[PDB]
Formats: sequence, structure tokens, C-alpha cells
Amino acid sequence: RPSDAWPRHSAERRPWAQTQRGGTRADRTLRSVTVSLPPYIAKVDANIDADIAVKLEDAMSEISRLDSTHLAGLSTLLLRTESVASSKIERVEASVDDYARALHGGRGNSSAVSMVAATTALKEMIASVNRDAPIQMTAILRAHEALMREDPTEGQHAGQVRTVQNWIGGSDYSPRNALYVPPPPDTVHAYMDDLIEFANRTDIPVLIQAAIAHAQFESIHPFTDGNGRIGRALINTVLRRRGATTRLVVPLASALVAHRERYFGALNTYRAGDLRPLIVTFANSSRTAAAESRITAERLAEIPVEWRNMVGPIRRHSATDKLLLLLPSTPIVSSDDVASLIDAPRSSVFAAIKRLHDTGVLRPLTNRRDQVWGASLVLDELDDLGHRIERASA
Ligand SMILES: Nc1ccn([C@@H]2O[C@H](COP(=O)(O)OP(=O)(O)O)[C@@H](O)[C@H]2O)c(=O)n1
Repeated sequence: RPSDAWPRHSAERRPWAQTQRGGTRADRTLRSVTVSLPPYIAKVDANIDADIAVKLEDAMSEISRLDSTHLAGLSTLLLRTESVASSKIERVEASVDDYARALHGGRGNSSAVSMVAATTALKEMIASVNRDAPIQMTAILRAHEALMREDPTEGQHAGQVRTVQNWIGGSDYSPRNALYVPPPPDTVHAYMDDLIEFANRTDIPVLIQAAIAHAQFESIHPFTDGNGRIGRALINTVLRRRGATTRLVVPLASALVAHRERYFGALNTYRAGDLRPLIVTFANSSRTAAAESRITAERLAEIPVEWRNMVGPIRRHSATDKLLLLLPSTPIVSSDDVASLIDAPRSSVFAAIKRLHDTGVLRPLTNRRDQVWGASLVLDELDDLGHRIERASA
């Protein structure tokens, strides 16, 4: 097979019947559906073009320099930036403060709860790998469980592969006019094993492996719901499993979210056996995400200096110094949390809070009582990174 060629998907005609009656008549009389059958890739090789190798290489240059930055706050921020962007791809959205409240346990905004869930699902899936530990099917199921646990009427089977026939697009009530039909459920176990073997290889360039592992995951589409968010989480798991990263996540979903149809497009093209758009999308996305994350690392470091110009003189060991010290790792803190977390009298801690509030370091996220506080510059860097990455995707 040529350069950037890949074994293409085949089709097969399966019987299909509506389990839940509704839709139009055409949905109800439909008796047959054409499923796509992805290749088995665990043993496949891919030779790819030079211009693409350079692009992958330039992405890895940035990914490597990002991962070698020695910093408080950075790792958590990047993880959350990726999760927020990955959720935005499935139109699960909320404001910065909605999300900050949800990170602290707030539950009134179900979108922000899901955004926090996708954050857990990525954090736990990456935690499981290259402690010489391979990518395991257990971590994928646990990540899906973490994401879909509190989901309404969708999290009924959180943590289990689908047992029914799904499809993407077309009719709401049948696979009529679907743009893609994943393989039948009785083949998902055979396919995930093949993928998990493929995702554990060490004889492929890391970005190519990540990129094809994602596309293949999306082609299998093993879950009833959530395949975008868990499938994208697998990208950074492969990065971490190969040592391509070690201490931080690459937030490429912020680049993907900026050109969504092109991303979905690379999945269609993968299925037809062309690797070039998938890998170019992955190389450009990773390059932009890592480059801007590096600038975010500088800016995060400039922030404490910014904070204390604002707050004025601070005594070298007061509460105000103790507090100002911890905020970079922990930018979302309640008054009772801070008082707990600082060795100092609980009412001189409550003074440092008021001082940081009055100087503009802290902003209130709750009225409540046990007021929850957010480091504004940290919360706004979270948001500025995402805009800068979307901007730099041309
Ligand atoms: N032509 C397309 C378009 C999207 N997709 C993937 O399907 C993901 C959506 O996941 P999903 O089908 O589980 O829907 P949700 O349950 O996450 O809302 C997208 O984020 C893409 O990765 C695909 O495989 N082929």
C-alpha cells in the first residue's frame, strides 16, 4: 500500500429493527442497515510522506519543550484546558465560573458537572500508563464510567461497552441516512483488543500512533455515548504511555474544536484509507497546542509577581504570604479550606482573604457563608489559552 495509505473500511448488510417505536414511517419500516467494518490494525505499518514527517517532527519539538518546563499550576491548567475543549466539541459548554464552581463540587450546572467529569476521565486514564504500565481496556471503561456516572438517561450503562447498533447522524430514530454506521456490537470486543494491542506498540512515531489510535477508536465507536471525549482522552494517554509527555497534557482539543468539521472530516478520510488529513490535523493541532501552552507556562510564572505588585508589601511569613503562595496550585479555594490549609489563626487567614479580595487577587464564585474564591488571573489564563490556540489554527 502506498504512502499515507491505510487499509480501508469495508461494509456488510445487517438486519435492523426499531426497538423504540417512533420517527416517521420510513424509520419504522426499515429492516436493514449497512455497517462499516474497520480493519484490524494491530499488525499494520504506515509509511508516510516527508512533508508530514517534518510536521509531526515540529509538533514533537514543541511537545518536548513543553514537557521539560520546570511549575506550580501548569499541569492542572493544561489538563483542564483539554477537558473543557474536548467537551466543547460535543457542545457540552459552560462559563469559566460555572466550571470553576463545578470543580469545587458545585452541581447546579449539569453541563459544568459533565465538564468536570471529562476532566476526571482524562486524569484517571493518563494516570494508568507508562509507569511501565500498558494501555489497558480497564482504564478505558473506568474513564467512560467516570464521565457518564452522573449523566441523565445517558449514563444508564456508564462503564460498559454498547450491546446495540449505533450510528452517527441521519435520522434520529433509525440508521437511515446516517453519515457513519459503526460495526455491530458483537464485534466490539474483538476490535478493542486489536486497538489496545496497536496502542501499545513502540515501533511507530508517537503522534501517528496517537492519531490512528483515536481514529480507530472513533471508528469502532464502542460506547453508546461519549466516544469523542474518551476517544480524545486516549490521545494523551498514548503520548504519556510513550514518554512523549511525562508530567503534562497537550491540549490539542482546543485546536480540534476550532476547526471541528475538518477534524470530523479526517475521520471520514481515515475510513476511506487516507492517512494524510488525519495525521496533518494531528501534527498541526499538537504543534499549536504545545507552543501556546509554553507561553502559558511563562505567563503563569509571571502571575505571582503580578499579584504582589497589586497587594503591596507582604510580610515574609504572614497568612497573606502563605495564601498567595498556595493559590497557583490551588486557585479555587473556600474560606474553610484556606483556613484549614494554612498554619495560621483562622481570623488572620480570613484577613488575608479579604486583603486578596480587596486588592483584586481573589474573586468570589459563590454568595453562599463558606464563600468559594478563585484566582482570577489563573482562571483567566485557562480561558486565554483556549482562545490563543483557536486563533493560531489557520
Ligand atoms: N464523521 C464523524 C463525526 C464525529 N465522529 C466522532 O464521534 C464523536 C462523538 O461522540 P458520540 O458519537 O459518542 O456522541 P456523544 O455521546 O459524545 O454526545 C465525535 O466527537 C467524533 O470523534 C466520528 O467518528 N465520525
